[PDB]
Amino acid sequence: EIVLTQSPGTLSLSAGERATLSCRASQSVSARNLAWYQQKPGQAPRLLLYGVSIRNTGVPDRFSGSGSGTDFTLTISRLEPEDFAVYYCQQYGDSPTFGQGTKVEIKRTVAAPSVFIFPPSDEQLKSGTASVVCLLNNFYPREAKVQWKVDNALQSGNSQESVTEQDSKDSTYSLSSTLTLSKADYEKHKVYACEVTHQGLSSPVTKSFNRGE
Amino acid sequence: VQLQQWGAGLLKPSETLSLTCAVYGESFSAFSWSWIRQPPGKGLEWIGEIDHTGSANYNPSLKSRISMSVDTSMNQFSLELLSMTVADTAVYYCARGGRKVYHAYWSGYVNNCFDPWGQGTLVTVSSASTKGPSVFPLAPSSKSTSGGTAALGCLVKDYFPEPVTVSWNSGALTSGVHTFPAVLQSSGLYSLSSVVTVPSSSLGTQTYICNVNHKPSNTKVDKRVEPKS
Repeated sequence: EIVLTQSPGTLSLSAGERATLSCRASQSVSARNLAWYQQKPGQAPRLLLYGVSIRNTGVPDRFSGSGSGTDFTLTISRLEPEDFAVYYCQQYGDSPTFGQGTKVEIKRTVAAPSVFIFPPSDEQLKSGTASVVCLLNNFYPREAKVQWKVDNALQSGNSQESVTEQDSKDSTYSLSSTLTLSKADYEKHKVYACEVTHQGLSSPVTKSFNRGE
Repeated sequence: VQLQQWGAGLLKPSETLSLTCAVYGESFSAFSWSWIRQPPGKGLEWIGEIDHTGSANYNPSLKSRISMSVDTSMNQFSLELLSMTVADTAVYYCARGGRKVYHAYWSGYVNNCFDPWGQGTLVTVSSASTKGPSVFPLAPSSKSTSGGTAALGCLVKDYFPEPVTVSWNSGALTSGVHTFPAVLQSSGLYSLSSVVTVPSSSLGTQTYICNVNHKPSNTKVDKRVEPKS
């Protein structure tokens, strides 16, 4: 019955800045029956504030809550990299409902990825499939390109990549790309190369290996 | 106060979902207990709650589909969701709610804000059968290196459904660990990789083992990762 709208949808701020999160209700929220939750990747939401302005146990003093009636606000005075998460407001004046959430992202200086390449295991080769993995470690920002070159031949359509969320400590991303080959095709070629293009790199970096060397 | 939950996880379409949450905290009587669900990459949705009395209130939208029950003898409460659809694919959470207060002229929930929560249970609605993962090592080069750091990992291949929990040395090392979100392969089986960056010197001296657990297939795997030499 009570609908909660959160603004903004996405918030991008540098460290040390103050963040203002808005919550708007379709109807008045009785008394001060409002709560804020912080949800980090791969984790259950944690109660941040209840009763509009009451700090939950274990919550840093930089978090503050205010507002009444139709308008509520959550404010983070001095942002930290660990404060990267999604934030939900909840009313419990009536039957419990949630806001759609406001994602808070961290801005930082450009960082170049550290690149590692991994051969498929001998154990996996018995399965008749070869997986070659390329790791891109701790780079900002996100836009990155990975090239698979097998014996000087560019590979398309046989790879997939996966990116982590912003790191809790350093606000950086990490990426994994897996090149999938059959055992048969994998044994045919010698040189497997991973080529990374990124903003932090002045020139593309290439990591490679020779099969059976 | 601790909350453990266990559930079917994988369900064919139109079947009922049954999840159970166990409260080890004590004070079972004190508070109402709620179920809350979150479909992947979306918002939280409150399903319903119940008291050891067994009185319960449900979300009006999900009405006629929700049952909740209480086992006071074992300090447990359960959720029943009828006729599951791919629409209902989500992570279902145990949570401690507000108190259920009985007064002279009014009966209600007060302070219905959720804390603490359970780790959650990812429920997948599909006709496809379950399958355990294969765990392969991502070996370090063993090269001289010009850099202190080295990277090693595990490749968890071909499993269904989500999720997989990966740890390193039983949680002894957590620093510099990255477990990537699973990718949906063409085969229709999930795959993921978990890596950790360590000092190059520790490669020879320190043992590295990733601990892969796949609950739906009850597979627990420990794989030693050492340089290829």
